[PDB]
Amino acid sequence: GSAKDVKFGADARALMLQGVDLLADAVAVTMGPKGRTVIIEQSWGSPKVTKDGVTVAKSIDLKDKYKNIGAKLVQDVANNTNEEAGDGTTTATVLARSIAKEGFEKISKGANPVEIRRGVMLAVDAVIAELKKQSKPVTTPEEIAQVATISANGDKEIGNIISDAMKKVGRKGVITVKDGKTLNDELEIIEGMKFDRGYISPYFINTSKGQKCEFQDAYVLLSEKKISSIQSIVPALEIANAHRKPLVIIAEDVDGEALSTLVLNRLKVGLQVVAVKAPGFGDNRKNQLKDMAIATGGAVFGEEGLTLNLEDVQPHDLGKVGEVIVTKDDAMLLKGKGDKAQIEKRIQEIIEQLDVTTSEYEKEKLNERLAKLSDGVAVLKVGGTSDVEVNEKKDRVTDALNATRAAVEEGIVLGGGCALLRCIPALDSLTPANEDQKIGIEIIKRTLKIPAMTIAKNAGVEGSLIVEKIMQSSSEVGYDAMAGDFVNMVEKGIIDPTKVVRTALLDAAGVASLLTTAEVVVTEIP
Amino acid sequence: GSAKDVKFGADARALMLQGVDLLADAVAVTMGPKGRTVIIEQSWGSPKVTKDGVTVAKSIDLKDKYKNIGAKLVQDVANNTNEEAGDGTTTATVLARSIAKEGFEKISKGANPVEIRRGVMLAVDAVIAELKKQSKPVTTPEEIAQVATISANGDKEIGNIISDAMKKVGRKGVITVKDGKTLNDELEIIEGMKFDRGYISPYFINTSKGQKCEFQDAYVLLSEKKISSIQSIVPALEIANAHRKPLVIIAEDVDGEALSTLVLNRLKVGLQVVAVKAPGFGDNRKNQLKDMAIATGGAVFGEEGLTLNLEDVQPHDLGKVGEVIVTKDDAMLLKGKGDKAQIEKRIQEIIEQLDVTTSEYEKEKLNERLAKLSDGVAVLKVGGTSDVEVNEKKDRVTDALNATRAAVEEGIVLGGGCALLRCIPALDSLTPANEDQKIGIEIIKRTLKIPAMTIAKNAGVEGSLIVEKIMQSSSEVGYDAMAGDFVNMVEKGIIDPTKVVRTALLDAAGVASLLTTAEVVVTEIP
Amino acid sequence: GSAKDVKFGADARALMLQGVDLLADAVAVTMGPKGRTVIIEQSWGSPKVTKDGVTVAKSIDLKDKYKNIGAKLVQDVANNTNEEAGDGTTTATVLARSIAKEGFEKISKGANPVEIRRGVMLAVDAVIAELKKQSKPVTTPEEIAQVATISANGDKEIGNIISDAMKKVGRKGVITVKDGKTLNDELEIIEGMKFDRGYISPYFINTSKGQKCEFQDAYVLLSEKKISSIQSIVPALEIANAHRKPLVIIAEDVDGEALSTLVLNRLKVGLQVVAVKAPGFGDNRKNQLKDMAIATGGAVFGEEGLTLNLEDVQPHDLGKVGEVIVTKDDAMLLKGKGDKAQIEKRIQEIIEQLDVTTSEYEKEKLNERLAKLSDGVAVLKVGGTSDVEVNEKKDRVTDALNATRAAVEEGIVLGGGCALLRCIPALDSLTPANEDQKIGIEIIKRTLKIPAMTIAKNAGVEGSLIVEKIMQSSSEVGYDAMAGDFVNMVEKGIIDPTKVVRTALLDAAGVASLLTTAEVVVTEIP
Ligand SMILES: Nc1ncnc2c1ncn2[C@@H]1O[C@H](COP(=O)(O)OP(=O)(O)O)[C@@H](O)[C@H]1O
Ligand SMILES: Nc1ncnc2c1ncn2[C@@H]1O[C@H](COP(=O)(O)OP(=O)(O)O)[C@@H](O)[C@H]1O
Ligand SMILES: Nc1ncnc2c1ncn2[C@@H]1O[C@H](COP(=O)(O)OP(=O)(O)O)[C@@H](O)[C@H]1O
Ligand SMILES: [Mg+2]
Ligand SMILES: [Mg+2]
Ligand SMILES: [Mg+2]
Repeated sequence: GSAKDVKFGADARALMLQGVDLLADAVAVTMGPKGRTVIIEQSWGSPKVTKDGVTVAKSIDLKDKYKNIGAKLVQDVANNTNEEAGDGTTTATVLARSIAKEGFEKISKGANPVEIRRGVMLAVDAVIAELKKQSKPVTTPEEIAQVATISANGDKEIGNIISDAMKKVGRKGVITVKDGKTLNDELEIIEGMKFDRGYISPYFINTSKGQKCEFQDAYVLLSEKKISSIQSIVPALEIANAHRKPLVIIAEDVDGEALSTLVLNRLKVGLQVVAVKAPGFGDNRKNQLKDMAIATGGAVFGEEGLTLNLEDVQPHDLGKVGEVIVTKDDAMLLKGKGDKAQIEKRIQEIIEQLDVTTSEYEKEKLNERLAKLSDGVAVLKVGGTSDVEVNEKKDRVTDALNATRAAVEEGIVLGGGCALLRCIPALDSLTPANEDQKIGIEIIKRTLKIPAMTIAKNAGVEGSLIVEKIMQSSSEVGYDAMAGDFVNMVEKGIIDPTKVVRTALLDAAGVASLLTTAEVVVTEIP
Repeated sequence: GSAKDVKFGADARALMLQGVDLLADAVAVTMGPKGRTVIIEQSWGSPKVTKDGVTVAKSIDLKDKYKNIGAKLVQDVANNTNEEAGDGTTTATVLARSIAKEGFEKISKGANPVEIRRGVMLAVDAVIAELKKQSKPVTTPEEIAQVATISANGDKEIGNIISDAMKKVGRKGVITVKDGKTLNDELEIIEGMKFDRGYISPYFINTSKGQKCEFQDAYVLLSEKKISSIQSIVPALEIANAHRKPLVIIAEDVDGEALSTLVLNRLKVGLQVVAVKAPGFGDNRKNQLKDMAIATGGAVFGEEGLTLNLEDVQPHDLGKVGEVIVTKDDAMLLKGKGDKAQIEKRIQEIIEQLDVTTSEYEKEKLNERLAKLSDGVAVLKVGGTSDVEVNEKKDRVTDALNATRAAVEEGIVLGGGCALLRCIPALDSLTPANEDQKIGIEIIKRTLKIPAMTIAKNAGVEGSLIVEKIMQSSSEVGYDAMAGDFVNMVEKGIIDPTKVVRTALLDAAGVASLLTTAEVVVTEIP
Repeated sequence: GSAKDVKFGADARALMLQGVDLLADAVAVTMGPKGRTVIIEQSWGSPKVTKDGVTVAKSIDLKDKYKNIGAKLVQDVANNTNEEAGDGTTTATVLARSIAKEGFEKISKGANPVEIRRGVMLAVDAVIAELKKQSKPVTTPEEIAQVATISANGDKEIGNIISDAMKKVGRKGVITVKDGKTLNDELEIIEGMKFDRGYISPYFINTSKGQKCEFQDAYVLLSEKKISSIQSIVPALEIANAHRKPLVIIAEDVDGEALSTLVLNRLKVGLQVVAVKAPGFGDNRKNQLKDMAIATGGAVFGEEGLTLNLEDVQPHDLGKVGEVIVTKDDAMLLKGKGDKAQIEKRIQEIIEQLDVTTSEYEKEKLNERLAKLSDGVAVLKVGGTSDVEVNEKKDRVTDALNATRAAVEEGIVLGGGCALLRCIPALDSLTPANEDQKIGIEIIKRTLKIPAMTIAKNAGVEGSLIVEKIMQSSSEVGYDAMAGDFVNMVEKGIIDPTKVVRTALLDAAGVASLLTTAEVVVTEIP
């Protein structure tokens, strides 16, 4: 209904590129360990002085509609990189601006956007392949500490606490980060579990910050079979309502009818309940549900042998947990105080079954169940002096933990933009179909130098000469910005996960192609 | 009572054509499988990046009143093409603009708009005749999948689910699409019925999105005869009100008084009851109501042998259904739970009557009742992560259903704009009355290369040479845009319903004539 | 969401420097004993005539965003100097402007900001080393009076009261400053204690002026162990809310659970409670809690001998104090009227144990234990003629207290600006790495005479010749400005703590580097 202003072709692409140029100029100065300083004017108090690319990026909002939406496009892409891999906002932004500007200048000469995009994406796939083949896995906790410290903007405390948590629980363990009311960060191992199923309907989310649902002292309903009837879930809801506690139900599949009833009941004020799918696809589902029932304390409803009907639900027949955190893909049941003697008996039964037989596939499940029932949940409470400080530190710790998980899962590569510099040689092997694909290959190859050049420039040195030396030098040493010398990157501690570099290059190429190939831009009149 | 600005003749037609030019220029870049990108500025969040022409068209609102109303004219015509055949908004828009601009240029030279319109519609009707001539009837489910997948803008999931639904239920079966709470689309066959009658009065509509009326757990009053007395419908409404369920009545004809009473009680807060014309007119009217009474459950009021008066209405004699969704022309009664033993007995009676005699006109009715009581209603539940996403997905799959129906109702025809490229030869057999009808026929034959040229242009190639090759080549191969090569069109699966092309050409010609012949344009003073 | 203006490099640093120049010019005139006069327009009464630089600084807000944020940066840095040392807002401001202007003029010639900052930091470190090298401690109450009078801008009465309070209590004793209704400042010694542990959660703060929590007639709960259960803190809270009196609890560590419960109880209107950590690291903690229990009157809950479970708390079993002041690192319990006979018995026991054996590390602790109970809190009640001039005078007395504590903590140096003048020979021994670090050394050595020059200029004389005479003169005399002659600076009275000079130089150098090395400045559009 609102009157629009419509711009076509390069007329709109130029303005969008101006917006992305302002964004990338603002966020480029903050890149590296020697990142420059940005002062953001606060409308209520003292100005905010930061060297963080995420804050600088989320800070700017342009007045021009076209510039603002180009900046918003690149900015949301960088946010996606940050939220997916824990790092890469500034790198994705500088790569995106490089690719977009080079593509715009090549297209304005009269080239084909589609062929250039094809060449750019073939180059990107080659680079990602080489960067994956050059990755190395983490083998020692010191590498975990290095990765966490780099991902936390050089914060040694965050790296140390994350490495300690991964030492206590495991590299593939369960670590969570909540707020703390004290003045120093504290590491706590508490009893809890986490399994690879998320909420069926995204309508129970209590918290909009991280697409989570947080509950305190929530009842656990277990039903290994489908809900028999409405008169079988209604008594459980009545019991939960009368017992002043929320409900967390886990079953096979609650999609069509009971899910609709729960969603419509969610609209009621004061009614809280979530649904999660059962963890496994066979005997693992049954034994994991038995483990959860033992750890929570209660009874299992719907068993083939016991034939316990959901209609005859009792307060003592449901599980109990302290804190519930359910996400889109994973669900966390925290502080489940069940029968300790029963938990010990179940542990004894599991360890007795461990030394019975091995099949190379079910023994992995048995070891996993032992780990879930034995290894606690690492909680990293974040302390500070005010709400803003605890929030910012919580975000930094969460992002560092995400980047550490990414390093564990895939591996690590040389930091400081050196990983993308060792990916240049493989662009010689590939051959383009036409001249525009070769133009895209050139665009990408003059782009992998941008992160290292930016980091060196922020260090104060003339980054062109440094990257020339880096390319001339061997494949194990690179340029350090803290010390200002070419050092062996791998053991100096300057390493980042393969995932962040992959995601940054992919996101940058995607948004740059979108910026250089968008034909019509529709904006509301100012 | 508000001051108007009035413009006359070409002075207003020029401005309206400027508006339609901006609309068609913005929506023309998103045409084909290779369609360019429109960045639509959202006022509250990130910009909306889309390649879908219906969204681009919905986005555009001009500031100039005359340009805006020209854009709105072509926009609503394209919307009617969409809502009538589920596909053809961008083609209708580009042909609209082509014909309108060509006729405007031929009329500014001093031609007669009436003679040009006559020639244009002569040409259009010839093209529609040849396009009916070249249609082919779908004969295999893979063609249904191809049609659904094209009509869904290349979504393979929509094509696959629609083909599975039309394999489970049938090509001319009952398929409905409803929202869903889960994260994936699930196909479900649910017991229901649908007949070819719609609500009598368009005042009971609960849903404004689609001229529909949705109910849950509704009563079904049946009276094969007419309502004898008002004291014969007041007790039924009293029972409905006291039994907390919305009545749904089906009589012969309710127009004069009972319908007026129902409409005046509709304005009461919380009163819900709809009337539906009796389904049949002969013996089918006599037996389909028995079928519905057996399905829902209860008794039939007004029989010629049972004399069951409507005054003695009882809660055990009315029908029951789960969902009632009635449209202007058709009505669906979903989840009618009745005596399954009675339904089995009715099916046994029908299959016994099947092998009794054959009349070549009543066997069809027998098999139709067999299918209505046997083939369940396919419901395609649509799930996602946000109300806007589930609404977009619902609209896309609904349009794909409409286009598949349009394909299985009249046939298919070569896609990619080649359908309108093999209708050009027909324009040489006709002969105009005067020179201006020849002018209009030239306009139309020039307009018939515009869809193929637009698709090729969006693919990155020079569409004129491609359409020259298509007209020089044989009558079975056309130009692909995903693979960028001349390929036999029918085998790969580039086919669209002949109805969408027919409707697009008719709609485009109508709005173009209305734009090049309107003489006075009255607009509110800004 | 707010649109921003983003400025880069010198095109922003220049405007920020203009802001800091306006701020420093306005606050520089008020520097010294002979400080000039500033009239500040009061928008409700008569203008405010002041010679005090903190009011002038806090009085200045520029209309331009970039200038205002440069001014605000230097303002907050000067405020930090004033709030962590009690004196040095104007000296820090003038040094900061000097360093920033000189760095800006050297960088605009083409220098490297990183290297200039490195030279500046090495120069500042050398200067601070020599400042620590030339500091002398306080040896008589006369010097306490001198430093208090200088830190109160010449007020002989503030110096006198602070010196008398330090004579009565001690140079390392508890002195506090509250408001009062009389017309003349009065000194009172009252019973109370203070220990080096502050609050655990910064959410109980009733006072927002000085991050304090102020209570009147508050109950004291003691527990030298972890809270047994919620079923033992609930009765405590019930007792506290039944006897119409707040609670002050001291424990071992209340961070995770009970702290969260006290914070959520802090969110209800009518509930007040604070928590403090245990005072000691061993036997000192136990005996200090014993002393506090005797001084407050009641019982100790949680001993290994008495085993007084926290589930049997009674009103006679809790301690009582008059006024409670809790800060971030310190806690004060004031007017705790316990059993005077029990306090005398405790004092007799302590003085009897003070003659058994000494160990050179626990006799000190015994002295401290006796002093906590024996030395009374010195409260300096401030009063006058209205509400605003009691806040003003209380701020002045508090800042003078802070500077006297800084003097009795590290030492004193030659006032007037000669302290920074005697540190000039330091900068002749250090050697720079390159020419830009020599530029930084020159900047700092030229900056080291700005305060003396400013004080002399405000006196009425050409300060360049005065500082030349001071540098040519012996290392014990310097220019007086209340007399106008070069006098022996040490026995005349003109001395300031080394901590104010050190903090001012650090703060000036830090904000000046920030100002001359900030690359991007983001402000909202006006
Ligand atoms: N000591 C160091 N020397 C060189 N490069 C470093 C050093 N520490 C971190 N880096 C590099 O800094 C880059 C990330 O920093 P920054 O740009 O602030 O964050 P982001 O990952 O959001 O872009 C990484 O590429 C990393 O390799
Ligand atoms: N692979 C393909 N090659 C060539 N044309 C295609 C292909 N897929 C779809 N098309 C054509 O695209 C046209 C429809 O696309 P589009 O313009 O987005 O929708 P609309 O039907 O609303 O105009 C149809 O004419 C169809 O024939
Ligand atoms: N009689 C005096 N002669 C010379 N200098 C003095 C005298 N009294 C105070 N000063 C100097 O004045 C300076 C502090 O005054 P002022 O600038 O008003 O406060 P601030 O410490 O906030 O800058 C100190 O450096 C001190 O040495
Ligand atoms: Mg980072
Ligand atoms: Mg389509
Ligand atoms: Mg002072």
